Amino acid sequence: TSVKPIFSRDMNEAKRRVRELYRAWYREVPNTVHLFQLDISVKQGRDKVREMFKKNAHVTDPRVVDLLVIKGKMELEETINVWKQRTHVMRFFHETEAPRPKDFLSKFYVGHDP
Amino acid sequence: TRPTVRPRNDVAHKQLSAFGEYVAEILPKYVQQVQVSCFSELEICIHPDGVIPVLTFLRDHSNAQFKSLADLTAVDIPTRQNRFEIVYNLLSLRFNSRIRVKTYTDELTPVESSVSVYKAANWYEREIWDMFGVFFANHPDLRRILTDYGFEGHPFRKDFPLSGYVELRYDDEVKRVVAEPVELAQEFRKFDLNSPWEAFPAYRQPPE
Amino acid sequence: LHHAVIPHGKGGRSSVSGIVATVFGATGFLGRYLVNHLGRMGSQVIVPYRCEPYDTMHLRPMGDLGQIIFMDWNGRDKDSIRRAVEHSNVVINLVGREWETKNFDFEDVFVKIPQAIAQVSKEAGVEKFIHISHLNADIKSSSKYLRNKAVGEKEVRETFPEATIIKPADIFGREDRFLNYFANIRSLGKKTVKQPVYIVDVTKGIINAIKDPDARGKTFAFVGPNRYLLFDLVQYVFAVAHRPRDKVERIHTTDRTLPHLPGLEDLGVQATPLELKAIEVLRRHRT
Amino acid sequence: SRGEYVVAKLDDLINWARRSSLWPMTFGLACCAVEMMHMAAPRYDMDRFGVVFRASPRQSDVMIVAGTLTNKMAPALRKVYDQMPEPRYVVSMGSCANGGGYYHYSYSVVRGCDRIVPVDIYVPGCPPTAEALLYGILQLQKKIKREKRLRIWYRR
Amino acid sequence: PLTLEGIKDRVLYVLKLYDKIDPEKLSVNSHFMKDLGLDSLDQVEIIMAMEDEFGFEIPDIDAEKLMCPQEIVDYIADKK
Amino acid sequence: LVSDGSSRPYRCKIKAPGFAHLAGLDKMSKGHMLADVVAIIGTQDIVFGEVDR
Amino acid sequence: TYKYVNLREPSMDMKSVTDRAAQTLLWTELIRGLGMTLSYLFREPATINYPFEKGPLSPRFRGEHALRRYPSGEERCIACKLCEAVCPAQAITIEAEPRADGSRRTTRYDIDMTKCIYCGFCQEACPVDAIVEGPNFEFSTETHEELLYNKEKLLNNGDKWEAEIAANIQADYLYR
Ligand SMILES: NC(=O)C1=CN([C@@H]2O[C@H](COP(=O)(O)OP(=O)(O)OC[C@H]3O[C@@H](n4cnc5c(N)ncnc54)[C@H](OP(=O)(O)O)[C@@H]3O)[C@@H](O)[C@H]2O)C=CC1
Ligand code: SF4
Ligand code: SF4
Ligand code: SF4
Repeated sequence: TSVKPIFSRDMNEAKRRVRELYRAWYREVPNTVHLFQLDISVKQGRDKVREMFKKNAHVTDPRVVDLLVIKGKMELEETINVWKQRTHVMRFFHETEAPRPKDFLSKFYVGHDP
Repeated sequence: TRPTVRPRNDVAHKQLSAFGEYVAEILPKYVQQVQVSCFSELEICIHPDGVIPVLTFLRDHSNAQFKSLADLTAVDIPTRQNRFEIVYNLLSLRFNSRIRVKTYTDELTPVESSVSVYKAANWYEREIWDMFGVFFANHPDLRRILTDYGFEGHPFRKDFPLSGYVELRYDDEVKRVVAEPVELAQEFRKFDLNSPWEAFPAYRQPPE
Repeated sequence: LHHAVIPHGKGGRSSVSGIVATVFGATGFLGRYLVNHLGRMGSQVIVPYRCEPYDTMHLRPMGDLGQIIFMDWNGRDKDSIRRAVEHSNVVINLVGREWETKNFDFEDVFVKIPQAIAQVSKEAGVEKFIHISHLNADIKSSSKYLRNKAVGEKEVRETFPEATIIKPADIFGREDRFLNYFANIRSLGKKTVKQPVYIVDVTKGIINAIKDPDARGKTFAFVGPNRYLLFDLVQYVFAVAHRPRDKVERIHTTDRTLPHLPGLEDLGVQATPLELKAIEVLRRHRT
Repeated sequence: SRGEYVVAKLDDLINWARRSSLWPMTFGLACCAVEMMHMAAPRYDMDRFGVVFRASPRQSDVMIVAGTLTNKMAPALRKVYDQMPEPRYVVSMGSCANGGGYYHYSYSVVRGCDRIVPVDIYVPGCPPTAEALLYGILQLQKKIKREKRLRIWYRR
Repeated sequence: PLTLEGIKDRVLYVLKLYDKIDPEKLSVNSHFMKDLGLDSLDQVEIIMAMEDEFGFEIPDIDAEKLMCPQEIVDYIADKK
Repeated sequence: LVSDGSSRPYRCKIKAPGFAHLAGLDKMSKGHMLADVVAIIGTQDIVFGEVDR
Repeated sequence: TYKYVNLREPSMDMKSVTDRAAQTLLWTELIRGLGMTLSYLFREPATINYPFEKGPLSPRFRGEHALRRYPSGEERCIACKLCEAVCPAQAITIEAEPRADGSRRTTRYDIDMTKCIYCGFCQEACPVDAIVEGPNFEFSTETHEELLYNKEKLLNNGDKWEAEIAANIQADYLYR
């Protein structure tokens, strides 16, 4: 079984590149929220960024981690330019409900969603 | 058999057969299939390591010039472990012939980014990266072109369905356009047209 | 009840939701946001207008294909109103110009309009009728506005008694009146304590109360989260906006809470503060 | 009632003044733009109706949304729609634009331009023939003939 | 005016200025990662926060090797 | 064309001359000005539908 | 075979070079262009007065989506679903039932005017020529509700005229 990985040797370089990518996203947020004339506090945006990071913490396969790093770098480039507009940046957020909780009885009233 | 059925030339078939046998003999390191169809268009099926050496051979050598570069696509075939098929298409300015360099590849391991010898392959490789996710190491710029920026999913796969997962609408709540999970107005009905009864007896695969 | 009034599946974009709402008004501010949130819910809205169809045209594509429907009404005849409320699940009453006209006073819109529509409604058999009112509209002085609204409050309370009489405080938003007058200044300085409530929590409360039964009969009042001085709020407006008689009396008149009637907490909706949405809406200053 | 008489006559004059020229902007994404340029052709005129084809968005009376609206297109389309004077009218031309059309079941495509801007005049077709589009602009003019704005303002 | 103790005091009040740390609880052997219940996410937050505070860029491997308040102070005392 | 033994094509793809002509725009317009760039967009025939594939 | 261009030189003879200098300093072929454009000015322009003169067409235009019916007879459609099987945007919607008589018929025959690309495949696919692409192209509809045809709208639209449709088919039932 021969598999050629992207960048990784163990998850140490994975941790290193993802913490540098998070540093880049931290210094990416205030410039963009000032540039696009947005309407959201910096605390909420940074907490949703780190929540999106903490969503996919369950991955140990290093090639998948490399491909996540490359995707995040792509969208950090495309938001550090002015290539993406106000619509996509708000589309990362969810301010328009979408109210659906995970209760059993709530899904039993508005039914057929098991 | 002669009226309204297109006749062929066995001469071009013999020429392409001898030429493909020649190329298969003189680059043994990566040749796996050299197949010739009925209407004489050559196909060469290649391991994903000899991309740069085989294309540097096939651009030159004064026996197969083939300067003209065309399509690149990686036809999404499941029931395989190497799913995607990178299809180079080459046309000879000097000899008027078409060869299809089909190299095989999997989901995550890169083939070696043919833009080094083919200046037409740049946006082709960027398109394949955007629509599939076939990574291209040693490439100048990989971006998303022919998709939306905030959209992801690599949609020309078979795992991506017909309708997108997201769907835009304007709303006056936040005074802008937002994306929502898809709410179709109709079904996109699915006609089970795959009729039985074996319309081609020659292409029967051996069953188990 | 018949089918195609029961809810169906998820929400949004012609998913058949519960209520069929006849709305009076909806060309103004709060009714437009209310039609917006019912279109997000996916509810059929029957709205009559009286004006040019261009206004209902630029608020037309809020719904999905053919969900909301447009017709005509007038402030004189019961026939057109009754034809508009022939078949309705719920009905809401929102109307009122904040200055007297040639043909209408503060009297007889707030008085005469809920009389005829409540007459044809109670003869029609509608349910969950929601009537808006301004907060602290009394029999007391200083406003033909507030006293005619108090007369209309007594009318809607007396005839058809199980109406949700609802009242917010003076709401602010994208097309506010009093924050616009704060922008359209010059000046004068007085004192009044005041709580502002943002518009989307109000209309979320209205749609939740109209879609949630057993919460009927009780009048409701919406509360601003800050409740401080008007002049400090004017200083806040000029600070965030970078630059240094009926409406001004009706904002200096009265702003209090009432411990009698229940508000936000019996509905379960988060309150958005003044500061966040005010920073969101205070655009259009110098650069 | 000469007050009402002056109101009706002045409303007729101002609305005829509106519907007289009506210079549009040609937004024109796909091949419906080619058919609009073919009703710009010397056979089917636009000079006769005071209709001047003009790329200026700042002075656009009506706007002919034609072509195929996409998700990448839509915020830029409504930004074009915003910097526009408030007396404005919309002609949705093309099966693609007035309800999704041949690309209705797809991704990246808004299901018709109803979900972005309001639509006064739908004109279907693929392409809507230049003759038929010119008929649609005539029925737009008759909609302008029935608007009663000054009547509503006087008896308001 | 650039000693070890002034740098430690300014590191001390910016550790006070960070929000999620509860309480500060400074020590030369603190190890705020596991003894105080913090994440490596919060580790790289604090590291590039010090970078945002008072100077040099602090690259990735040296950002990994700290994990500790006084070791940060000594690494700055090495680098500055 | 890529065809399964079928009445449905498995994968079609289109080589577009508009896409191929738009591909070299930097090297065609490295040394000119913006009206000349509009003339460059003109002098290679464009439809912007076929460039999409 | 090839016939290429731009292979010459500016002639070094005195007459040709002073003619190029005369065009340079005397603005000649610009005025020649003015003369050609004034020659098109003095033509009569080819316009049509639109509401009175309608532009010419063919007997095989594809317009209205009308229906036909039998001579003093019932509805021509059988609901054999060929048009919905071929409809390349699936705008046809057929739900069929038989009536109390016994001949098979419909319940719901809907054309979406939004999705209709106007191919002609439902005309060519109809075995009894029930649906016919109509002659007139004036829809111009102010509301999006009104652009979704019902079967009764199609029957009224096929009973507002057949004589046009019958004349076009009776002229050109021999090509197709
Ligand atoms: N801070 C605030 O503004 C608060 C307001 N309210 C109440 O909320 C309601 C809505 O407020 P708002 O949107 O700002 O004001 P609007 O004037 O815009 O809303 C009233 C609506 O009814 C219509 N209407 C009013 N009078 C007549 C009439 N005589 N004949 C026909 N139609 C009439 C209006 O115009 P059109 O005819 O063109 O449709 C509009 O559609 C009002 O009743 C107000 O008292 C309550 C609490 C706080
Ligand atoms: S409706 Fe037809 S002509 Fe118009 S943009 Fe769509 S495909 Fe082109
Ligand atoms: S093909 Fe003709 S007969 Fe058959 S269902 Fe369609 S319209 Fe009716
Ligand atoms: S012409 Fe219209 S109804 Fe007929 S097959 Fe084509 S899209 Fe369907």
